[PDB]
Amino acid sequence: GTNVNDKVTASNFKLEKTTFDPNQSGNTFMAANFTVTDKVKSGDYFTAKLPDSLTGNGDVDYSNSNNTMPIADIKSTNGDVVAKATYDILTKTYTFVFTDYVNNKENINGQFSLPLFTDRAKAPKSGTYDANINIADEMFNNKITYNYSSPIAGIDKPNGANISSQIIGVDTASGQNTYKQTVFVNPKQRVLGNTWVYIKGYQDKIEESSGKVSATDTKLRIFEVNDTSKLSESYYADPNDSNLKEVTDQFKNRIYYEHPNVASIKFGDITKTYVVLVEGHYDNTGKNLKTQVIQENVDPVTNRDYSIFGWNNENVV
Amino acid sequence: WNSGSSGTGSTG
Repeated sequence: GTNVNDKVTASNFKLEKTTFDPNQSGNTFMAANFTVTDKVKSGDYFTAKLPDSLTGNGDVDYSNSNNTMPIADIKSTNGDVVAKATYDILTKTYTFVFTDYVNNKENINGQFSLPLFTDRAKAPKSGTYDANINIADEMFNNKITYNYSSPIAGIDKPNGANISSQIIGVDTASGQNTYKQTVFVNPKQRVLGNTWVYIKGYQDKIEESSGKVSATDTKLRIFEVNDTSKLSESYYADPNDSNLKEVTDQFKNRIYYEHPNVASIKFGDITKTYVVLVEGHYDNTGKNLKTQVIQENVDPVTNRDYSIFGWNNENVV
Repeated sequence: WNSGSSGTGSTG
């Protein structure tokens, strides 16, 4: 079929919300009517192209589904399906392919409503971004403000436990049940002794989470951070970033699976911030994926002043 | 053991 953006016009475009916190499940929606201004055929299509600051999938990962996100059928004003839809993750583009519906009609009107999320990689810091959206080769301009809850959290003491994490990818479609999670260890970059980090696949009750953390279910990569001021607030973290120095190999014997659904990591005496990239799995119970990361340590000088800090995450499976 | 952070995405 042929690209018919030049025959499709979108109108009364709306963004539901233009300020939100993607670290507390903030998101938005775009809505629009569209009308087909000329004869189009079944299999012809128009597109919507998202800007740097947005994604159509958010924290749902489609890398195990050909990197393509299924989208609910587009309806005509009369309630029937006018087009099949998919969202391409790489090009951040929705493709709406007209069905046989259009073969017998003129004056075709429809409408769509689509959730929108931050792009944690391209909008890694809190602030205001352009969010200009291209529908059927027309711009609909917007500004978006992300107030990311800060990943920099912990006990308010110069020697206190401090750590946070965020689940930034859950594969809900393929059946493989994978997830991606970024953990910042010591984001305050304090001087800490006998530091231990625990990555749990549950929070308080093990049977209330689909999380599955074990030596066969979980892979960890650990990075020493060079310049902490370049770390994201979105929790996005590129393992090939030169501001990170991988030290996974040096941890081959500092990682233990001593308890059910928990990875224990022996950081020891540290003076740096670390990034722990987690690749996990969750089970088939239908339960929410709840996680909890815990850091405990002492004062590196006196070995006293013990502190512990914990951080919860939760995404639906 | 208990401050918090949450994500959001779409299932299409």
